[PDB]
Amino acid sequence: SSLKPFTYPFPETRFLHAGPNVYKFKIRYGKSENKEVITQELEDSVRVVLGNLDNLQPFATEHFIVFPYKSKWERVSHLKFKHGEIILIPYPFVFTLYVEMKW
Amino acid sequence: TGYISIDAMKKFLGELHDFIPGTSGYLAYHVQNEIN
Repeated sequence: SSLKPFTYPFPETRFLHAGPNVYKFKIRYGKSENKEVITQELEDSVRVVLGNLDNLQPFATEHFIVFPYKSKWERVSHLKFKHGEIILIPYPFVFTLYVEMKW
Repeated sequence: TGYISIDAMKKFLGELHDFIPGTSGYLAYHVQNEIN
């Protein structure tokens, strides 16, 4: 169902094309089964942030607590993104998702 | 005390792709002030 799988243990930076926009996502996992269940869960996490851009709060998934954060994207004017001929519009904020286990 | 369930969080329901430059027609460009 989902798009590309995640580095589970380690930090990663993911660019995402959604509507006419490019989102910069950074994922961090703290003190930490079935690959695509986790993929779908982190994707669901992204979609949630993407649907609450100005209304960020920590949430609980099946396995995790996601604390999304939003920082200015420094030097975005320096970058152009294209999908073939189509200009993609950068959302000029970095989303950092800090993912902990619920326990 | 307790965090909101993802189930109660509204979410973006659209097509969503990894922007991977050099893939699926995707290209990224960095401003320069020198040329070669």
